[PDB]
Amino acid sequence: MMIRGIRGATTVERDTEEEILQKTKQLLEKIIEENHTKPEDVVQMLLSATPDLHAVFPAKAVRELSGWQYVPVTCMQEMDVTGGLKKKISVMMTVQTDVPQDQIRHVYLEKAVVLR
Amino acid sequence: MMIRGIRGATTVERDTEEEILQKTKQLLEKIIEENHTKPEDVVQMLLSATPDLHAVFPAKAVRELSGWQYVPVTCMQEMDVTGGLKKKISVMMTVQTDVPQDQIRHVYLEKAVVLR
Amino acid sequence: MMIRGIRGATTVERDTEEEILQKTKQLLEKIIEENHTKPEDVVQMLLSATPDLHAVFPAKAVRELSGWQYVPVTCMQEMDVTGGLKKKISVMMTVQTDVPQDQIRHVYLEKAVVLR
Repeated sequence: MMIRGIRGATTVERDTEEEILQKTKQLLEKIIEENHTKPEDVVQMLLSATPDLHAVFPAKAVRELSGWQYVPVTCMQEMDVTGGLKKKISVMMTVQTDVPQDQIRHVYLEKAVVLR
Repeated sequence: MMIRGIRGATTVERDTEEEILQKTKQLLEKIIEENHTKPEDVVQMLLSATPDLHAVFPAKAVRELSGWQYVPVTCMQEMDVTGGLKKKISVMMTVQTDVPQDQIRHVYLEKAVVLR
Repeated sequence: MMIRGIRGATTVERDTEEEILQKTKQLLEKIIEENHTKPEDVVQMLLSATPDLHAVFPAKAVRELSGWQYVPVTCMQEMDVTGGLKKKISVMMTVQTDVPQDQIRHVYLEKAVVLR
């Protein structure tokens, strides 16, 4: 019985609830489809954003997913490193899976493509 | 063998070591009793606070619990979203348990009741 | 099948990429050797720094380790408590192991020695 973390990241152009929820939602849908993740297999989820996003808690996008209301999620503030990717939201999803570490499909979207 | 995250949250009226330790302690006692959590089953713990609390590390309350000295705990700063719940402390306890996701008893106290 | 978190912490004298990468690297090498940690057993890793470090993402040190490219890592900002240890970087490594909680070797280096 193994537990694995699945990373993910994306960026928004403007700090607005609308775009934040849309792209956070898109990121999670990509992770879920790429890894075939069932909500019950998920231990917890950690969402984070750089200190320039204040419009809404990215976790709000999880409400539009099907069957994820029982997945515990908390939202943290990412480290502010001078010169780093701005307006970025990250995902650290902990899931149960027998799929090898080297095979986990981590998702990097938008301007966060320069990290993957 | 499954691992589950248990969420929790509370708020303090004033930024003081005394009230922070008291309510953080009360929150953890509620989580522990509601979920029947033994310290040895706990993988790790993540404590967080909004950027308006600076009086003390909430982790200091763990010292008054019985048999929890070996549980790894780190304290993070929560995301600052305009209009969110102020003076809030959160808990993301990762524990070992066969109890189904839909049955985990997440604890929301004080002004954090508006989230549960 | 049990999952355990291994804590760690250190401090840097100056906010520079060079010293940050060196000491973060030294910290992880100490944790890995003290606990005999294989990269494949690691679920995920959480790196954090106090709000006074901006020179680089501590995760950059992981690139010099052997066989750790598939270990998911995210970097968070630690809670700013007045009077706390400044210029500190922490580690919350989640690993698979049958070694008892009371036996896990948590690593505290540099000025972070006052915490262990």
